[PDB]
Amino acid sequence: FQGMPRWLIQHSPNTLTPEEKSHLAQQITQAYVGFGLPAFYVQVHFIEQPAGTSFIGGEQHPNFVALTIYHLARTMTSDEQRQGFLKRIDAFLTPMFEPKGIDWEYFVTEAPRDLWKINGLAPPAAGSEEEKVWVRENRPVRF
Amino acid sequence: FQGMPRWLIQHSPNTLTPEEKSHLAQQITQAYVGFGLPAFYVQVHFIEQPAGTSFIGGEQHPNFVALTIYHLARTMTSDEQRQGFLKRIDAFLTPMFEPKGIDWEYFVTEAPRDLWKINGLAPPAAGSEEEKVWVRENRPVRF
Amino acid sequence: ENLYFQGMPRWLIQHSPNTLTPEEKSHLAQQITQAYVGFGLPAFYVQVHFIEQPAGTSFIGGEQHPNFVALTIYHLARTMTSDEQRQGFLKRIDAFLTPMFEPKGIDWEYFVTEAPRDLWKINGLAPPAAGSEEEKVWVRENRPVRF
Ligand SMILES: [Cl-]
Ligand code: NA
Repeated sequence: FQGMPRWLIQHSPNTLTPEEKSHLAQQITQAYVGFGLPAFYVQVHFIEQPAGTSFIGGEQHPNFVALTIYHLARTMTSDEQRQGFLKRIDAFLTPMFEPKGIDWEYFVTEAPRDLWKINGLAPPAAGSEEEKVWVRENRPVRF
Repeated sequence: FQGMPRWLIQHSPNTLTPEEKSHLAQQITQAYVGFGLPAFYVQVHFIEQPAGTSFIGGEQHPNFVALTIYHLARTMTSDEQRQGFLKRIDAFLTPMFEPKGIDWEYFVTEAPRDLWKINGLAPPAAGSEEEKVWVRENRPVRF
Repeated sequence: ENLYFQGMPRWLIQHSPNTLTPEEKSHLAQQITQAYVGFGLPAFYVQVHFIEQPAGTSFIGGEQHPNFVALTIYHLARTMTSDEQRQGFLKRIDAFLTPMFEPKGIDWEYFVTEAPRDLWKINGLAPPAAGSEEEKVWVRENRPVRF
C-alpha cells in the first residue's frame, strides 16, 4: 500500500468512548503500518454529531458510526488487494461495533497522487531509500 | 440509482432550525427512496460552523449552506440521469433556501462501489431481488 | 495554474485546539481566496471552512496530536494532467501555508480530491465555463447571475 490514508469518523453521542476512539484509531494505524507505511501518514479524526444533526432514513439515529476513508488513486488496483483491505479493516470494525448494536457504514474515495504533501514536502516513493529515512525518523525529511 | 448517498451539510449559526434540518433530511431521503433505494441508505449530517470558522470570498458569511454529496461512481452515467437528479434536488433545495436569502453550494463526489460496506456487508446489486429485501426490511439483511 | 485553479474550490481545514487563532484563520482564508482570484475565479467561489477537533478526537500515527492542521481541498476533475500547471498550484499554496505553519511548529498535510463539474451548482445555477464571458459577469457581480 502506498500514499495517504485519511479517515473521518462521524458518530452519535454516547456511542464511542474516548478509549474506544483511541483504540479504533490505533487499530487503523496498525493496519497501515503493517502495509509498510510510516505511521505518521495515518490520520484518523472523529466528529461527534449532536442529537438533532444526523439523519439516517430521515430519522435521528442514536447509535451509528459513518466512516469516510480517503486514499490516493491506483493504490489498491487488484481485486485481491481490495478484498484483502476490506477483510483487514472488517477484522477490527466488526468486533468493536457489533457487540454495541452500532449501525456503521464505510466507503473509500480516491484522490490524485501528485497533489498530496506533508509539511510542504511530497512524500517519497514506496520502497525507496528516502521512505526508509522517513519511517526511521517518523517525520517528513527534507533531502 | 446505485449505491449510498451520504450528504454533509455545513451552515452558519441562526440559519437552519432543528425543524428545518429534519425536514430537509426527510426530503433528501424521499428523493432517493423514489429512485428505489432502501430509506436507511440515505445519511444526512449537519455541522454548524461557528462565526469566525467559515469564509466565502475571504469574508465571514452569516447565511450560507455548503453541501457535499457523496455518491458511488458509475451510478448516473447518462446526461438524462444526471440532469434528472439535479432537477429533483433543486426542487426542494431552492424553495427552502432562496426565500431565506441563503447562499448555497453543492457538488457530488464519487467513490468506487466495491469498497463500500454497511454493517460489514457488501450491499445487494442495484435492482436485484436481494435489494428488494433490504428495501422491504429497511436494514442490512444478512444472506 | 489553469486546470488546477478552475474551482470549485472548497477547503476543509481540521485542526487541534489552541493551534490557529481566529485572526490566523481569517488571514489564511484571505490568502487562499487571493490565490484563486489571481487566476480569474470570482471571489465568492472560494469557500474555506475550519473545524476544531477537541483533544482526544484526532490521531496521527496513533498520537493525540496537539499541534496539527489537516487540509482537504475539493477541486473540479481535470481533462488532463499537467506537471507544469500542478507545480504552479502547489508553489502558490505552499507560499502561504508554509510561512504560517512552520514558525508555529505545526505539522500539516493537504491533498486535493476532485469532483465532476457537471454536478456542481451555486444558488441552484451551474457556474459558467472557465474563461467565458459569462464567467466575467459572475466575477464583476461577485454572485451567481441567471442568464
Ligand atoms: Cl485502481
Ligand atoms: Na494531477
